Amino acid sequence: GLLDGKRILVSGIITDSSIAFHIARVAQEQGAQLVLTGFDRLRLIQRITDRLPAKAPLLELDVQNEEHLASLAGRVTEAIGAGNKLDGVVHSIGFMPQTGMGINPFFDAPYADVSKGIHISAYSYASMAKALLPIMNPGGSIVGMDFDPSRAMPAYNWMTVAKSALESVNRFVAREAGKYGVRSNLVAAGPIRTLAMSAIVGGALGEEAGAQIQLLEEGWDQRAPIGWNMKDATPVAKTVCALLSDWLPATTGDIIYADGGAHTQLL
Amino acid sequence: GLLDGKRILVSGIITDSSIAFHIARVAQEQGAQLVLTGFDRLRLIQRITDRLPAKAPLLELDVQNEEHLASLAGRVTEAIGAGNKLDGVVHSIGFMPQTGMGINPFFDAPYADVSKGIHISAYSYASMAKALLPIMNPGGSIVGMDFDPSRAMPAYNWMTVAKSALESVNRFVAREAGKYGVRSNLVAAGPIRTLAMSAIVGGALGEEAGAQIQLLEEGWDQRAPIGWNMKDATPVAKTVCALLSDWLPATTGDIIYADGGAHTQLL
Amino acid sequence: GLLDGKRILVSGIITDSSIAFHIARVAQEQGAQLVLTGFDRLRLIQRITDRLPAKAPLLELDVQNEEHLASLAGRVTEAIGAGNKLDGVVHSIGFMPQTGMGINPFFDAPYADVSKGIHISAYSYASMAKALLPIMNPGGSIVGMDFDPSRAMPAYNWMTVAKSALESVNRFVAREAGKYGVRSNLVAAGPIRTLAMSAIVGGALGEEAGAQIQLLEEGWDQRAPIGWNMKDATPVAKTVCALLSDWLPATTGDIIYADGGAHTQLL
Amino acid sequence: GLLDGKRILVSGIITDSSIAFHIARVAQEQGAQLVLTGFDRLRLIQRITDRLPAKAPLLELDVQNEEHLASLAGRVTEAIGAGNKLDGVVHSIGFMPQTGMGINPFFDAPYADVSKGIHISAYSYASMAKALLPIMNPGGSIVGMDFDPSRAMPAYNWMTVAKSALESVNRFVAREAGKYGVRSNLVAAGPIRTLAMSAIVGGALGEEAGAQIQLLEEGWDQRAPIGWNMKDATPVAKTVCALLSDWLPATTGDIIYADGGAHTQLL
Ligand SMILES: NC(=O)c1ccc[n+]([C@@H]2O[C@H](COP(=O)([O-])OP(=O)(O)OC[C@H]3O[C@@H](n4cnc5c(N)ncnc54)[C@H](O)[C@@H]3O)[C@@H](O)[C@H]2O)c1
Ligand SMILES: NC(=O)c1ccc[n+]([C@@H]2O[C@H](COP(=O)([O-])OP(=O)(O)OC[C@H]3O[C@@H](n4cnc5c(N)ncnc54)[C@H](O)[C@@H]3O)[C@@H](O)[C@H]2O)c1
Ligand SMILES: NC(=O)c1ccc[n+]([C@@H]2O[C@H](COP(=O)([O-])OP(=O)(O)OC[C@H]3O[C@@H](n4cnc5c(N)ncnc54)[C@H](O)[C@@H]3O)[C@@H](O)[C@H]2O)c1
Ligand SMILES: NC(=O)c1ccc[n+]([C@@H]2O[C@H](COP(=O)([O-])OP(=O)(O)OC[C@H]3O[C@@H](n4cnc5c(N)ncnc54)[C@H](O)[C@@H]3O)[C@@H](O)[C@H]2O)c1
Ligand SMILES: O=C(O)/C=C/c1cccc(C(F)(F)F)c1
Ligand SMILES: O=C(O)/C=C/c1cccc(C(F)(F)F)c1
Ligand SMILES: O=C(O)/C=C/c1cccc(C(F)(F)F)c1
Ligand SMILES: O=C(O)/C=C/c1cccc(C(F)(F)F)c1
Repeated sequence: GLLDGKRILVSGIITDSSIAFHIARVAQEQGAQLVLTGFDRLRLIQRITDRLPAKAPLLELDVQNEEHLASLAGRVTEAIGAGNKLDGVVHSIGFMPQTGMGINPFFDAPYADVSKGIHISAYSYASMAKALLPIMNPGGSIVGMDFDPSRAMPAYNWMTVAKSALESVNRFVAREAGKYGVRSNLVAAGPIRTLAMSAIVGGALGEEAGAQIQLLEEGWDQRAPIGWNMKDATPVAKTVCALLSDWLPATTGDIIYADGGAHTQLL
Repeated sequence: GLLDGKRILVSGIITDSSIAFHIARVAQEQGAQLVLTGFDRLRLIQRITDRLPAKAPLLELDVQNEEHLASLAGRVTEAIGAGNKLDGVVHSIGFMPQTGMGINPFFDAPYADVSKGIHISAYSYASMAKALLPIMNPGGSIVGMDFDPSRAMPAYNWMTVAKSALESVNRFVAREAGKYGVRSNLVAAGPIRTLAMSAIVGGALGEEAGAQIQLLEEGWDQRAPIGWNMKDATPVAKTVCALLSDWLPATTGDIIYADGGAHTQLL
Repeated sequence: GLLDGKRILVSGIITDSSIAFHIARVAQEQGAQLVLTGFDRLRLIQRITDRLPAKAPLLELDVQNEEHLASLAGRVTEAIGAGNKLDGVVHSIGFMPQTGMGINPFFDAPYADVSKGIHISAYSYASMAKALLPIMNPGGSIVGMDFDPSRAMPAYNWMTVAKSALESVNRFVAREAGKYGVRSNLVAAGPIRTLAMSAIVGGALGEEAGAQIQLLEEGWDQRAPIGWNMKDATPVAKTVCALLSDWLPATTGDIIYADGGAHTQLL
Repeated sequence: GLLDGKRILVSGIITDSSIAFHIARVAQEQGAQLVLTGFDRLRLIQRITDRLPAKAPLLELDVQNEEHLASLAGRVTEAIGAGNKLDGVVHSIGFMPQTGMGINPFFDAPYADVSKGIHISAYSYASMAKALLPIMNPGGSIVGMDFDPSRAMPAYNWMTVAKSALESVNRFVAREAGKYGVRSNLVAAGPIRTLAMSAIVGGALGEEAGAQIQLLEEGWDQRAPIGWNMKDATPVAKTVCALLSDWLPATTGDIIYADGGAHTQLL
């Protein structure tokens, strides 16, 4: 297995369509021993993760809760055993209030809403690294999930801004992680039909935002030289596992694009 | 004059070494009629701006104050006269609490501090555009001040993250401003010895942060094919005036580098 | 005038739809004294440039002719008078054999054809700088024409590769030009309906290449927050004049996008 | 093994310090069956590759020889057996005449020399893809070697321009390769002390070019958050193997940086 013997923490599972669910599945298929973290609905998350190939301890983590973060390392060590450390950390956490996405005009999002989204989607990447680097082995790897924000797009709005901040945060986390012999990188995925994404395309945030997202998705498969299947998160999961392995040992502070090549093509 | 007849709002003057002071001076030398905005110390700012070549009305603007923003357009129209609109807006506003810069470790900045810095340094670019676009003429231009955040650097820390967010915000403001026939762009300046910057180099945020900033400044002049004079903000001011003029009419959502060419060179 | 008193060489006029024709027109409107260079059809070019607002000497320059380049500085000094130097140089030269563009497959262009296109479109930017920098004044400016090659696109094919090379060449020319106090920059224009471009859209290089170019053009105006008029080269000409002026004095080795903002937007 | 059962062609071995030698070693350690290609000194190359963990057929390939390219697919199929196809292709080929590198001024390289370097270092990536894609399996992968050319640097000179062209070529090769279900990507390596590189640092291309290269190398390890060992090509080889594997299945037209993270950091 690509990850045989590695101990890896995976955040961000909420449904069976979560990108993190497929990261966890593939990592377990490749021999990794997982610790999972979940937010708010731990009963639901436990029922979801019961469908993974192997059992994994589930710990509560609200990345806005300073007490959850202060205790996280101790709770992880309790789960994997004293004297054992983590080899991998997966950040698959994102949120932006609906005022900062959708048909609500970009100018109408209040800063309280934007700040909450930047807290959860960008600052928390630094928060998790701060908490977990002291229990990470040399040669370890931290990976977060990104959506290419280098150009503006309709509807994504403030979530795009949060991803631009996350990319900048990743470059500073790499500086800190390097002192531990640990890499830090993001995977910029193409669009994936999660429950939330399908709801938006169905009009949950207004009709025009739904129409814009659908047009965005269609251009992606058209641009990608190898195509793009928004219903299949497995290529994204494999790319995360690649970064968690020892096979990209000189890459850090960086972004790997698991997007079909779409960002390399204009039309 | 390059800006003859144009009515331009300039934020961000606090001392005579403020980049915005030199923007205002050059704009007035080029025939623009200015409205100035200042934060908190309006008595001091008035005394400072008395040294500009021409008198200009000064309005109070704390970009974190929703009431200041809601009234800003009316106060500007009162200053320039009913029936007159703005042709230009200059955002020269930035702040990050010292916990997010300097020798305080990157991981030790609390999110309340980071959020305040992102509010003032990035979100407020959208806030000012929201307030002023309804009183801007077609062909108008909004310009904000940037510091290239595409790579991490020592000490800048969370302020770098805020600039990454600002660049993303600028691309969305351009979408909105375009409906008004208005351009939105940033000027990414090289380092300029403002009062705050000189204090940091003198050790105000710790000795190692001061040493890192000084090394950063020295490499800049070395890399710049035409050199870089951190004691001279006039080239930055002229570049802002270029974007405020009619001579870059097909550039928007973009970044112009007034940095000596340093960002185009590795060594 | 923006360029009053400046002596500026402009290459690349071949028809009245040439981007360089509009650069020359606007520069003369702004008070510049021009020297023109033309390739192969000097009788035709003279008849074309007779329609410019002011007379200008026309010199023959085939950038593949080492003898033309070796004599160019002397012929320019003879035209503007001994003791006078150039303040500006405009490179508006590009060519790629049809085997390297159009419906002919990317893999089918022979290297002899590609090499000729890279010679004319990229290496010659260095060739002209080598020839003219010794007769350029401090504070001078060299500008070349670019088409954003950061992503692949249909039909442009090897010409895209040549533009990627040109952008790299520009960064090295800036290093050399800086020793003379001269800036070097490119303007990346949106698509402009020159005679050659209209012929391609009409099917001169095959129907599918024509269809691809037309779709490329349409997406450009759609993406540009301020729109894009491919029939109007005047915004591109003004941006070149901006770089030729003294109003971007700290920008070199760089690229200014005169494209409506289209490259800052995904959809 | 990461590459068990895969049939992979590796070009570019000339000494035991060649990056391609270490690519081949690691690929064989990971179970790949190799076909090697060599240029000009096949007796020497055979003696060198005798030290690889497994025997591999060696075929002559001068990428400037149209007859070598026209026959290459048939010679590969003869080596791996009829009915078998390649799963991987490694382009590790580069050359620029000394007039285009070193202390010889950038402006003094004749175009004949530059054109030869661009032929070997950039066009040949398309040439090899044209030759080998018809005998490549779906899910296959083409990888070429890159050195980040996004900023100019001393001494690299025209070789930097060639790498900028190669990056553009890679994006078009991905378009073609996608029709075969094949990915195309580059690995941008940090500096590696090959025989040629050590000779340049020793002054083979002039003293100042040697001094500039040494300073470039030292800044690299300083910038890299995980450090950079120019004497160890193994991290670069592993990254190439990662791209040759099935673990980056949604990445194409792209660049993976195996450089210690140095390109993500300013100082
Ligand atoms: N779906 C896409 O198209 C796409 C593309 C690229 C990147 N991404 C990114 O991938 C990440 C995962 O998102 P997803 O698509 O799988 O959707 P998701 O809804 O399945 O996952 C979001 C996760 O964030 C977690 N979360 C929210 N608030 C939290 C908090 N306070 N503390 C801890 N966790 C919290 C959710 O509980 C949930 O598990 C996100 O960063 C997302 O931006 C998604
Ligand atoms: N000095 C440099 O080296 C440099 C380089 C590039 C960009 N910049 C940017 O240029 C901008 C101007 O900074 P400066 O260098 O001239 O320093 P400065 O201190 O002179 O200007 C900062 C300005 O921000 C204003 N400000 C702070 N909080 C505010 C608030 N709540 N509301 C309104 N205004 C507020 C200050 O009052 C002050 O006028 C900043 O965005 C800065 O990041 C500076
Ligand atoms: N038209 C567009 O859409 C567009 C967009 C961006 C950039 N550009 C660039 O702008 C430049 C000008 O092109 P244009 O669009 O105006 O088309 P054009 O055909 O009008 O200009 C091309 C010029 O190149 C010159 N030229 C060709 N071979 C030459 C040689 N051996 N020596 C000297 N000159 C030679 C032609 O004679 C001609 O004057 C080109 O670099 C082009 O790539 C064009
Ligand atoms: N050494 C570094 O620091 C470094 C860094 C990044 C990338 N690279 C790239 O890695 C690649 C491999 O270079 P290297 O460092 O290992 O040096 P090298 O000298 O070992 O390899 C160069 C190879 O190019 C081959 N070659 C030259 N002309 C050829 C031709 N006409 N046909 C076929 N092959 C030809 C040589 O025979 C030789 O095998 C190059 O593309 C190089 O630019 C090197
Ligand atoms: O980060 C996230 O959770 C969302 C990612 C995403 C998914 C589908 C479409 C888009 C769009 F905005 F590009 F349309 C974005
Ligand atoms: O945005 C600001 O106000 C500060 C900009 C700045 C000034 C001098 C040095 C640096 C450094 F961080 F690069 F060193 C940054
Ligand atoms: O450089 C040139 O002369 C051509 C530029 C150009 C003009 C119109 C369309 C396109 C396209 F390839 F994007 F379609 C390119
Ligand atoms: O591509 C190549 O073969 C050379 C790559 C290389 C190796 C060492 C140093 C440098 C420098 F130019 F950055 F110094 C480049």
